Amino acid sequence: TLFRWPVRVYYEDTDAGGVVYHASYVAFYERARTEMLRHHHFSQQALMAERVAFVVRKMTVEYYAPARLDDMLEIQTEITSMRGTSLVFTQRIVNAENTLLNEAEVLVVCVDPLKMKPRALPKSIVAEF
Amino acid sequence: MNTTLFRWPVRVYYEDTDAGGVVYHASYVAFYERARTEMLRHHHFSQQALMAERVAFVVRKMTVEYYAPARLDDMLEIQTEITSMRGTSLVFTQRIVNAENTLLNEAEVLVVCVDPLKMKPRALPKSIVAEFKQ
Amino acid sequence: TLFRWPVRVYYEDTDAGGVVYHASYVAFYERARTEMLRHHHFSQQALMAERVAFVVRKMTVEYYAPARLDDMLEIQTEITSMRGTSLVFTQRIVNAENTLLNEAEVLVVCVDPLKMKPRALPKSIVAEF
Amino acid sequence: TLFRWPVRVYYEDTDAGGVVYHASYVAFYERARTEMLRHHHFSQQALMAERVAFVVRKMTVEYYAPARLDDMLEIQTEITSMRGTSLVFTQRIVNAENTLLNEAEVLVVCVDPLKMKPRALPKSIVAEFK
Ligand SMILES: CC(C)(COP(=O)(O)OP(=O)(O)OC[C@H]1O[C@@H](n2cnc3c(N)ncnc32)[C@H](O)[C@@H]1OP(=O)(O)O)[C@@H](O)C(=O)NCCC(=O)NCCS
Ligand SMILES: CC(C)(COP(=O)(O)OP(=O)(O)OC[C@H]1O[C@@H](n2cnc3c(N)ncnc32)[C@H](O)[C@@H]1OP(=O)(O)O)[C@@H](O)C(=O)NCCC(=O)NCCS
Repeated sequence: TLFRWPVRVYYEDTDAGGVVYHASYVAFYERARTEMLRHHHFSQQALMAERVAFVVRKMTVEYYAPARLDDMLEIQTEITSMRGTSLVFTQRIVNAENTLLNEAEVLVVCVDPLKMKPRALPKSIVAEF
Repeated sequence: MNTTLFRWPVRVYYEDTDAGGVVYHASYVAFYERARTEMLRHHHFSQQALMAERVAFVVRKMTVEYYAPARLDDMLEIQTEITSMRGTSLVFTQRIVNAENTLLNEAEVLVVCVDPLKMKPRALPKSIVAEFKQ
Repeated sequence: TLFRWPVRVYYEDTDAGGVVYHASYVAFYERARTEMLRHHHFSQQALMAERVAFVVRKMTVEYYAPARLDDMLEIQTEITSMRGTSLVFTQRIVNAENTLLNEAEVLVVCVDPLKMKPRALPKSIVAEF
Repeated sequence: TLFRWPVRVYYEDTDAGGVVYHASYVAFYERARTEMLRHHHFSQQALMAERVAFVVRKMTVEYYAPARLDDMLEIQTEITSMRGTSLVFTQRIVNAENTLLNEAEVLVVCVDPLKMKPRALPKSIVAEFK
């Protein structure tokens, strides 16, 4: 199921190349994942107060086309695969003209911070997705 | 393909950390960018200068594999090789190790040479090809 | 007239202390100024074609209380001063409980982005302010 | 005593205007303070042993001239004042030609990471600096 999250491009996100810095896309993707979780009632640091957190294990990003200042982007997020301790988010970004700017596949592993050891996924999250 | 490994040190500062107590995963991406830039600089090329010559380098595809976390005040070494080279693009193989030489993570980066103000692929400058010819 | 802009704290804005990095606040302030100008139909990628920009000349931030991950903040922004070439933004950040986290006074100069020289303010900006 | 710290400008620090994003300077200044303390063996490790953290109370930055991609800058840092639970950093940034790009005055409060209330400056710190 698809979750959509709007993102405005600000000066902070751009570089001297006249486009969005390639790492800023990575941050945009994280917000989208965060907001999708929130859409299913989750708060990631009150959730780390119960010592459960999410870390990125692997990420593959393809940049097809650039975003620019004040572009209103849409980040699209899906959970495509689920295992015992990890999640696979399939994500993509489009602009106002529905041009496909880029897309990412993010392997996220459920850990808990003070150990950051792979912990089994919370039972509630399994029920949701 | 000039195989020689280029090494670049990076100190982890507060700005690179998150509430999790480790380095933010996008900061690794910037660290990789810095090392590629320094590798180019070591071979006598400035991207600021190349910009006005209508030459820029943009990331087309990037794969990052996070094995182990970096923390505040760690002194890291970014390692950078060019493994593939084509007309308008080339492939970087990079990885990050800490002081104990623990492999923190590694990346493969596809960089494309473009004309920044029209954002279309262009042949790598001959002098850059010359430096990484072999 | 006061202008309000909501901002969500994400992982990207936090540091190892578990609170928002103080430079992230600076970025938040910039967003609000941009959105404030936008609200008066003053977009800045549109005007860079027009070779006109707003660069920060002086910024003073005073910090009182911290913000944490997933906090929904509010940036309050008002223009308090104006001269032929410059203008002053008075800004502050509060949290959901209306606690004052910090405040900033930002001096901004209108310049040409080519040689970066001080130009006089567009008579339309001084009009709607 | 003046402490110098080099900082290279990268793409990450720049914006679409072709110059360094004004917030990137704030981070540069912190690195320099961090490195200044490190020079006197006051590493984060040393601070945690004192259970001491440093937070910014007030900061005034003055932007005079822009830095650009590939500029090698120098951050110049000095402690100009020290009081009970705080101390004032005076910082400047110059380029390779020693042109003054911008400067900052940073009031830093000595806090306690438990809680972050004012804590008296460590004896070693007040003795290390004058
Ligand atoms: C690098 C770049 C110029 C390569 O141009 P290219 O020769 O068209 O390369 P590709 O064909 O492999 O691009 C893949 C697809 O994106 C399309 N594309 C390229 N530039 C585009 C643009 N400006 N707008 C919309 N689509 C674009 C391509 O047509 C292609 O379509 P298809 O595979 O579905 O048929 C282009 O992909 C690009 O601008 N990527 C974004 C770079 C970036 O911003 N990186 C982050 C900052 S470093
Ligand atoms: C996510 C993580 C807990 C995976 O758990 P895992 O049990 O090690 O599972 P994996 O099989 O994927 O391990 C991958 C490799 O990383 C190594 N590794 C994991 N944690 C390590 C550590 N703390 N120190 C050194 N190596 C470590 C593993 O040994 C493994 O290498 P190997 O083939 O020699 O065994 C761990 O790899 C990790 O912490 N990665 C970094 C996460 C991160 O910092 N992301 C950025 C912030 S979100």
